[PDB]
Amino acid sequence: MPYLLISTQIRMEVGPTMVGDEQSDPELMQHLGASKRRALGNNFYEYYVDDPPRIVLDKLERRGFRVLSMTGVGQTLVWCLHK
Amino acid sequence: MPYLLISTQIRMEVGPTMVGDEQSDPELMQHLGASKRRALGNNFYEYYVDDPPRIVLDKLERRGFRVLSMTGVGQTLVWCLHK
Amino acid sequence: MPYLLISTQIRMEVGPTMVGDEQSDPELMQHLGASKRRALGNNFYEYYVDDPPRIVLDKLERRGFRVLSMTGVGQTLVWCLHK
Amino acid sequence: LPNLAAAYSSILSSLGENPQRQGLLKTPWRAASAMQFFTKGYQETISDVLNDAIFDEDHDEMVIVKDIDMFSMCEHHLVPFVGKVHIGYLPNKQVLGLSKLARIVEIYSRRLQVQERLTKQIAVAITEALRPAGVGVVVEATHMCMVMRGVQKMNSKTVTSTMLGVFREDPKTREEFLTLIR
Amino acid sequence: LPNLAAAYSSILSSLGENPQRQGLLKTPWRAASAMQFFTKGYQETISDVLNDAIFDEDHDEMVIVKDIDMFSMCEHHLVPFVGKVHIGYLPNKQVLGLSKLARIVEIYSRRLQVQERLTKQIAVAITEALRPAGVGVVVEATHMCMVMRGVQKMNSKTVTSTMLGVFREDPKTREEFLTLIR
Amino acid sequence: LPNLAAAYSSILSSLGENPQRQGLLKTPWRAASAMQFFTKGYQETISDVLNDAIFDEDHDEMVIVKDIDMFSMCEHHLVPFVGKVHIGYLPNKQVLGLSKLARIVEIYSRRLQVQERLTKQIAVAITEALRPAGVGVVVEATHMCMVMRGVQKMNSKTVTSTMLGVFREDPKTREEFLTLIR
Amino acid sequence: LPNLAAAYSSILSSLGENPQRQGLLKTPWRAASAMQFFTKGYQETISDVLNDAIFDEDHDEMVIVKDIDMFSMCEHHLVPFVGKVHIGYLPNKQVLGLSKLARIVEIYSRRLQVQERLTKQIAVAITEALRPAGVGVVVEATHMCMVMRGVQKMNSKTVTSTMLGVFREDPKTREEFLTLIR
Amino acid sequence: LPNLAAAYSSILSSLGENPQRQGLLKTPWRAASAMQFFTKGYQETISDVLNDAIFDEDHDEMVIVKDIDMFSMCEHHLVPFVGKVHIGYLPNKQVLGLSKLARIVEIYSRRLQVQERLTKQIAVAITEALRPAGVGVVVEATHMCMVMRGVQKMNSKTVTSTMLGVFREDPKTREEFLTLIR
Amino acid sequence: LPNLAAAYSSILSSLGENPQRQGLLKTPWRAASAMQFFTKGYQETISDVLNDAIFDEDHDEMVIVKDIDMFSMCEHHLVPFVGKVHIGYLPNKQVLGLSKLARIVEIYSRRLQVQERLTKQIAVAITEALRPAGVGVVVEATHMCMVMRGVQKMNSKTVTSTMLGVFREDPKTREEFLTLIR
Amino acid sequence: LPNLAAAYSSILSSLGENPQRQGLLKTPWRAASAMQFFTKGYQETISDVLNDAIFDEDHDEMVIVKDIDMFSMCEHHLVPFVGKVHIGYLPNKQVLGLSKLARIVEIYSRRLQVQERLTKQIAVAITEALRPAGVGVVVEATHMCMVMRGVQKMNSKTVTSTMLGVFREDPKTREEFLTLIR
Amino acid sequence: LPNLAAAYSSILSSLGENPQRQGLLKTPWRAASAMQFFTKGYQETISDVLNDAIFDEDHDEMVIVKDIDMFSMCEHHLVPFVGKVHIGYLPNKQVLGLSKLARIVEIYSRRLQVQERLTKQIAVAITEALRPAGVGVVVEATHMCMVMRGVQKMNSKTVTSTMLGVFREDPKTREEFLTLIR
Ligand SMILES: Nc1nc2c([nH]c(=O)n2[C@@H]2O[C@H](COP(=O)(O)OP(=O)(O)OP(=O)(O)O)[C@@H](O)[C@H]2O)c(=O)[nH]1
Ligand SMILES: Nc1nc2c([nH]c(=O)n2[C@@H]2O[C@H](COP(=O)(O)OP(=O)(O)OP(=O)(O)O)[C@@H](O)[C@H]2O)c(=O)[nH]1
Ligand SMILES: Nc1nc2c([nH]c(=O)n2[C@@H]2O[C@H](COP(=O)(O)OP(=O)(O)OP(=O)(O)O)[C@@H](O)[C@H]2O)c(=O)[nH]1
Ligand SMILES: Nc1nc2c([nH]c(=O)n2[C@@H]2O[C@H](COP(=O)(O)OP(=O)(O)OP(=O)(O)O)[C@@H](O)[C@H]2O)c(=O)[nH]1
Ligand SMILES: Nc1nc2c([nH]c(=O)n2[C@@H]2O[C@H](COP(=O)(O)OP(=O)(O)OP(=O)(O)O)[C@@H](O)[C@H]2O)c(=O)[nH]1
Ligand SMILES: Nc1nc2c([nH]c(=O)n2[C@@H]2O[C@H](COP(=O)(O)OP(=O)(O)OP(=O)(O)O)[C@@H](O)[C@H]2O)c(=O)[nH]1
Ligand SMILES: Nc1nc2c([nH]c(=O)n2[C@@H]2O[C@H](COP(=O)(O)OP(=O)(O)OP(=O)(O)O)[C@@H](O)[C@H]2O)c(=O)[nH]1
Ligand SMILES: Nc1nc2c([nH]c(=O)n2[C@@H]2O[C@H](COP(=O)(O)OP(=O)(O)OP(=O)(O)O)[C@@H](O)[C@H]2O)c(=O)[nH]1
Ligand SMILES: [Zn+2]
Ligand SMILES: [Zn+2]
Ligand SMILES: [Zn+2]
Ligand SMILES: [Zn+2]
Ligand SMILES: [Zn+2]
Ligand SMILES: [Zn+2]
Ligand SMILES: [Zn+2]
Ligand SMILES: [Zn+2]
Repeated sequence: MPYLLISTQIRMEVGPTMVGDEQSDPELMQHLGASKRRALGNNFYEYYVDDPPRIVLDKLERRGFRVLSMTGVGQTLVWCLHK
Repeated sequence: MPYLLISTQIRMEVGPTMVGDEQSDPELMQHLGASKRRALGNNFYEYYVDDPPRIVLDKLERRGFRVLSMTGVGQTLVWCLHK
Repeated sequence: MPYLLISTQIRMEVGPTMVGDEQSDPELMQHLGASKRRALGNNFYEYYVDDPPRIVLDKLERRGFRVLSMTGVGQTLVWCLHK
Repeated sequence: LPNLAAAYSSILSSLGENPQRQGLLKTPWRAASAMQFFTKGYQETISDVLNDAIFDEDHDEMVIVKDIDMFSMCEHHLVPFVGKVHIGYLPNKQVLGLSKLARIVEIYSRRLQVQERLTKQIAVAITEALRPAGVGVVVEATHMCMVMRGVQKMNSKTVTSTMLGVFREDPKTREEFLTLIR
Repeated sequence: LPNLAAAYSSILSSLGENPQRQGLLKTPWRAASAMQFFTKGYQETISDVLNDAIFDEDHDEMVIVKDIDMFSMCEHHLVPFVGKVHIGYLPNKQVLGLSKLARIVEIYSRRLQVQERLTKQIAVAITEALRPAGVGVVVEATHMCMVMRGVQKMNSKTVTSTMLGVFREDPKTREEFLTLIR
Repeated sequence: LPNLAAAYSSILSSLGENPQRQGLLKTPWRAASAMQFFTKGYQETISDVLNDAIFDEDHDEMVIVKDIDMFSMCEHHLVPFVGKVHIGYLPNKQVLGLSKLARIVEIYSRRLQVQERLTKQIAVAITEALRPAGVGVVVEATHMCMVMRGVQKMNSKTVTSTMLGVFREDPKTREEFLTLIR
Repeated sequence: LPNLAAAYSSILSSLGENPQRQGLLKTPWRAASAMQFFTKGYQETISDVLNDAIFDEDHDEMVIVKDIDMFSMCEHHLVPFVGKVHIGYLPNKQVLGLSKLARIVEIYSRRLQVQERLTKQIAVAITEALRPAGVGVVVEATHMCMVMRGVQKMNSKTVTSTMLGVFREDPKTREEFLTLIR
Repeated sequence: LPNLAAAYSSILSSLGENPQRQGLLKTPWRAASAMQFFTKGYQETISDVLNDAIFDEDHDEMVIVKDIDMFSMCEHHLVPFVGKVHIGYLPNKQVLGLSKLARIVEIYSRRLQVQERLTKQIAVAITEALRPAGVGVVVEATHMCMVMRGVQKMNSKTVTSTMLGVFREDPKTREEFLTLIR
Repeated sequence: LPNLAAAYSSILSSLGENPQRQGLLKTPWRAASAMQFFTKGYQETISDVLNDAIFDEDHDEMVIVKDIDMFSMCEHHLVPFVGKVHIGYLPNKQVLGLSKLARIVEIYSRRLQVQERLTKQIAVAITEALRPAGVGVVVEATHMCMVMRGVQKMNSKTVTSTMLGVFREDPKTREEFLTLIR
Repeated sequence: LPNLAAAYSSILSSLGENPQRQGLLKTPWRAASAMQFFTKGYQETISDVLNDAIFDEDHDEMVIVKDIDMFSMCEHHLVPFVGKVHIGYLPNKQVLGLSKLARIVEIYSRRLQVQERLTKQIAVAITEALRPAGVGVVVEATHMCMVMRGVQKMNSKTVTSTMLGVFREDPKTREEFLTLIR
Repeated sequence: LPNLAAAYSSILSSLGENPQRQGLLKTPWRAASAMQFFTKGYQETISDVLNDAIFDEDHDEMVIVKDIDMFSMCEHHLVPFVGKVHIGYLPNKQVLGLSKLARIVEIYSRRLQVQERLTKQIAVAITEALRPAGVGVVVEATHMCMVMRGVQKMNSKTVTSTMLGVFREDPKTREEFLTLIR
């Protein structure tokens, strides 16, 4: 799985950071220290780390990912990483 | 720490500019001339410079950072810099 | 000064275009034909050209600038140019 | 009931009343039966109430049921608070009947409650019944333990508000719910 | 108070609750002190309350004090009823202060009452204090033992009305009282 | 004024304040000049105010001037009460100007008053000025010494009402005044 | 109190009154006790008032307490201003009781205040008590030092508004608070 | 018109203005033509206006024409006052058209008036036109020479009221007119 | 004043009046003094009015002063227009007093104005006084030169609106100002 | 209908229109069928409409049918007037059905009418149908030949009122009809 | 006019009337002159109406003129529809007078219209007059060809809405226009 998508809400200087969905890599989320949850009303699972999103981008570079692009949609800021 | 995130609000021709969070480089914020504060109600610290964001991008190039991408989310404009 | 920031409001087929702030290059704004103003209530000066933003990007390429990225924040569309 | 009927009998003797006069003869037996009406929600269950009234239809657009009247009993001071409940949901190929949305509220408001807990329990009970795309609940209420006794703000009115599903994720879905209820 | 604090403790055990959880620990001791606030009118007396505030002045024209808020406890079901009290009088060379007219109401509404009895006791307490030419009392109220439980008429609102003196004898004196309160 | 300016200076020291901070420097000299605005009615006189504006005309029909705003200072607690004044009269071949009816009120409300006394003094001041066939005065008011402090009835509003001349003798003349002001 | 009772005695002599008449005998001793009611907030403290009423619960949704009535004393002219306070917060696994939100206001409004300072102090007192995710405060008020005296705009009404936490950072969280209070 | 056009030209020079700027060039000639619109009632006559529109019919029951808008110029301060006119009459085998009742008002309000005189002249003009059994006229108005300048009571609104014929003699005929206009 | 007193004397002779009757004797001298009240704003200055009432405080949140009543004179037809002014600002470590915001309006509305020019001059006068982060001004008004004369639209009401600073640049700052004034 | 269809065809040519464009092709045939709807009351008769719905019952108490909507055509200008009809009667051992009271109005309002004649014809048609003890009719209406064209009073609204039987003889029977319709 | 006077004469004969009675004698000549008032907009022109009243000023902020009353004639059924017009524009260094905005409407509403066409023609007439940055037009109306005849929905009210310029391109410019008109 070469592509990877992380996002964060209201401010970028604080977590939590979304790092993956149902079909993500279980070893990679274990290296990032991710926990798994389902918010009420949602039909899907999601992984999250409590680190600020700058620290997660420094972890994911050591594994081999490079930031393609960044977007802001809504009140969310999304980074798209390619290996 | 290769990645770095700066942002500015309502207009881009005037400061102040956010330059970092709790775990940023203390020598790099000292070269930029940053001050540290916590706004009331927030649970986190942040660094800021009072310069317009074009002047901060000319400082950060002399240290070795290159602008990957820029986004606008909300009323904030975010630059993502990689060394 | 390698970096440069231009923006335009409600439509991209018509001006005026913002081209700089207080500390910009006086020869470069003179080549672009810029005028200087301060809107009431603002604490800062700004330069503007009345040309549509496609014509300004064709001027700034002949001087040596290349478009890094483009963003839309609010009702404003921002181009970031690097020399 | 005879344990409650003796339990209000010790209250009337404790306040300096006389339980022997004509007004206070049936007062132990009428007030105790009104305390089992106000807490009769515990013996009710979601499955017994919905009564197989979940209808299959391709209508995936918003349904708002406003001005539902609740009447609850506070559990710190045992003094009532009354108000209105506003419920809206996005059905996902299954529509619930409009009476069972107002009969769910009767289960959870007829208990000893706290308004923050009362708001959340209706929205979770609608989620587990239908599996919809999103639920919203707004509850307005006036607390008689703030109007009568204590601070005596006769005009105060606490509002609480729970959004689940795509009422929480989508901001253009919550701005429509808050407009039609007006 | 410790007899009332034990008296609500047998109610909480009788409804199927658990008195051990965090919401219901101080509930016997907070609700029992709120039942002595709602019936604290018995220890008050007219002479101690008026505080020598009866003023001598030649003003023999009508004085109406409207929108006084009362908050009483019914004595059949022990469930509150709230409302507004409208009082008007014709002073006979002695004017009473406007606060003591609203502090008389606090004596008689903070009891276990019935609205027909509550209306008459205010008007007799004003007659014995001032000896005026006439007293009128109108009390509007909503009974929670008709809204919450029983018949469930959420909009019903009983009005009672006592006229004494020349509000009863003169019909042109009662038609002015009923107009200015509007 | 310097005796009042020293007189609020001993109040600020008595409440535990500090008169040296920036908010409380000009507070003795600004509040004392506002206490001479609230009691400036004593230096005014009816003859100096009417200014020969009494007009001769054969109009013997009713004239009502409603919604006049008064702002008075109570004289038991020295705390304001505000309200509206409704004045009506039957001119007897002499009409008074509509501004001087509202400038009479400024004389008697800008004093230390009691609302029963305040009602009667306007109606006697209009009687002695015009000699009309009848005067009516209705004053509504909210007493901040009943809303803020003491009993804390935020909605209460005392109405007083003086009728002189043929507003008192004729009942069909008082039922018209009470209708047009609505 | 006897220093204040002498301090209003020099005011009554300074305005041209007579302190010997029946209306102004107890006026030094009744008005001075009403000036210690209006500034009794200084002896109160946040820790003594909250009374261990902070409840642990997983409800992270918005809680708005609207129409809280305040009654403050201005500190430039010593003349009251009254109004309504609207408070909303996002609890972070700890809910505060609805009476203590309205009893915090009684601490800071019962002082000599300025409305810009009064708005900020409530929102900081709620932040330090709960550590919530965000606080909002809206205060409407009518200044009697603009209505009675000075400019005499009887309809003017200043609104101030403080947002902290994620009411300031998130714009979709402030647009919900401003809608439910309506 | 050229005498009025020179007459506002000396006003503009007297207030410290400059009549040479773009706003005040046509101001002498536009304001003077608006002063002949506001006083154009003098050239109109009752006989020329009624236009033979008096209809013969056996309808002897009450006819009320409410909410007629007038716009008059005061004659003490030359500053407008605006309001509503309520007219009712009992036709005596001759009904007047509903437009001519509102076109009579345009004759007498478009003059320099005083509201007591303005009320009486409409009712006498209807009496001399129809010879009816009774006429009633109620005029509400707000005087800008009391709101803008002088006393500055922005809410005050004087009502005057003329009754002729059997509206004056019969009290059951005046109590019906005052009810249907509401 | 004697030049204006002669200047309305030529108006009264030009309309076909008689200046010799009792109503029109003091009309040249009373109306001319009311035209110097309506244009007395020219002799006032911002520095003399603010009176060193700019207070230093760390409150950087929104301050809205609504329902300020203005009363202006149009300068095309010399006929009044009245309305309400809504002003809001974001103070930048300096708060202005709430009376001086309403006393700025009295300077610029008491002139011969045009509503588009009247809106802009208040917002520039607040900018030069405080240097705030943003100013907003909304002015509603009814033009008597559209209601009385000309087109005769009695219900029309023009609104104008000036935003400066970050009320113009930020759209989430203008959507809050437009909500609290409602 | 073809004579009316040609009769609006000469109107469209006379105003300077073009009857050949797409909007005005079916305009002669659609407007002429709407003029036979507005005057279809002539072919209806009281006996054919009542349909033997007069019910025998011992109820001799008042029956009021309020807010009946009428829509009539004036017969001077051929321009509509719309309004509300209020009918009340005292049945004399024969009750009429509530639909036939509103279907009588459709007979007489769907004609070319004058409002004084329209009021009287309903009350006489109810008298001849039931023989009751008394009939009352109140008709409110807005005339578009006073709002659109002519005087242009957009707010005016003429009320007419017919009382027959013991609504005319007894004054305590007419004061009840005028109260319940409110 | 004599061709229209004969054209309503064939209508009155066609409905079964009698044109010889007193009500229908001047009905051909009064109704035909009212049909030339309702369609008198055709002889008016934009250049003749604006009358050189376009004023040069640096005010580039929003100007809204609300509650303009229109009164139009439908062109399918020749039956009126009435309503309100809301117009707002952004002037580009040229302000139009507030009367000429309401006198433009009189040109286009006094025709045979369709509401979709009526909305667009006002906004194009304002664009060609001023060249502004943006125009908005909202027209509410009640169609008497839906209330009286046909479907008979007495409460229905069609709204149409045209936005040009930067009211169409910018969404933050249209959300301000829709808020101030409320
Ligand atoms: N969504 C929707 N539900 C409707 C409509 N009309 C209508 O009766 N219902 C629902 O139809 C359901 C039928 O309920 P049911 O089969 O359990 O039997 P029931 O009548 O005895 O229930 P009840 O006690 O609530 O009246 C009710 O719950 C009611 O909410 C409608 O137009 N839309
Ligand atoms: N009739 C009348 N009474 C007034 C006026 N203003 C005013 O304070 N009063 C009365 O003055 C009385 C003075 O009461 P008091 O001598 O017993 O002492 P107090 O202030 O401590 O009583 P409190 O607890 O009711 O405030 C109050 O009861 C109040 O009703 C007024 O304008 N008219
Ligand atoms: N009854 C009546 N009085 C009127 C009318 N219009 C009008 O200005 N007045 C009165 O005319 C009087 C003229 O007052 P004045 O000769 O003492 O002089 P003034 O204008 O300086 O008095 P001010 O200070 O009250 O304005 C005012 O008191 C005002 O009430 C009106 O239509 N009816
Ligand atoms: N959030 C919330 N709080 C509630 C509810 N009902 C209820 O009484 N409370 C709070 O329960 C708290 C219990 O207060 P406490 O233990 O300090 O004792 P208390 O009754 O003597 O306080 P009091 O003087 O405010 O009445 C009150 O502060 C009140 O706000 C409810 O439904 N929701
Ligand atoms: N009482 C009564 N009068 C009516 C009705 N309908 C109606 O048009 N009228 C009157 O009919 C009269 C006819 O007036 P007219 O013969 O002088 O001619 P006109 O239309 O040119 O007058 P205008 O300028 O007032 O419109 C109008 O004055 C109007 O008041 C109605 O239902 N009842
Ligand atoms: N922001 C704010 N200003 C206040 C409050 N209370 C209060 O009196 N002020 C202001 O305090 C200022 C004090 O004015 P000042 O020193 O010039 O003297 P002043 O009273 O004679 O002025 P005045 O003629 O306007 O009454 C007033 O302008 C008033 O607006 C408040 O709570 N907040
Ligand atoms: N007084 C009275 N009349 C009633 C009641 N309910 C009710 O339907 N009616 C009347 O019963 C009558 C029955 O009318 P009908 O025998 O002529 O037949 P219908 O239904 O076809 O008439 P329709 O066209 O008016 O509906 C109606 O005219 C209606 O007014 C009621 O409670 N009281
Ligand atoms: N924008 C604006 N226009 C104004 C104001 N006051 C005022 O009279 N006007 C305009 O001034 C214009 C002057 O019109 P004009 O020179 O054509 O002459 P006029 O008075 O005879 O026109 P009229 O028939 O509309 O009254 C009017 O159209 C009116 O809209 C104002 O405060 N703002
Ligand atoms: Zn409680
Ligand atoms: Zn009961
Ligand atoms: Zn008092
Ligand atoms: Zn003050
Ligand atoms: Zn006047
Ligand atoms: Zn004008
Ligand atoms: Zn007509
Ligand atoms: Zn049609």
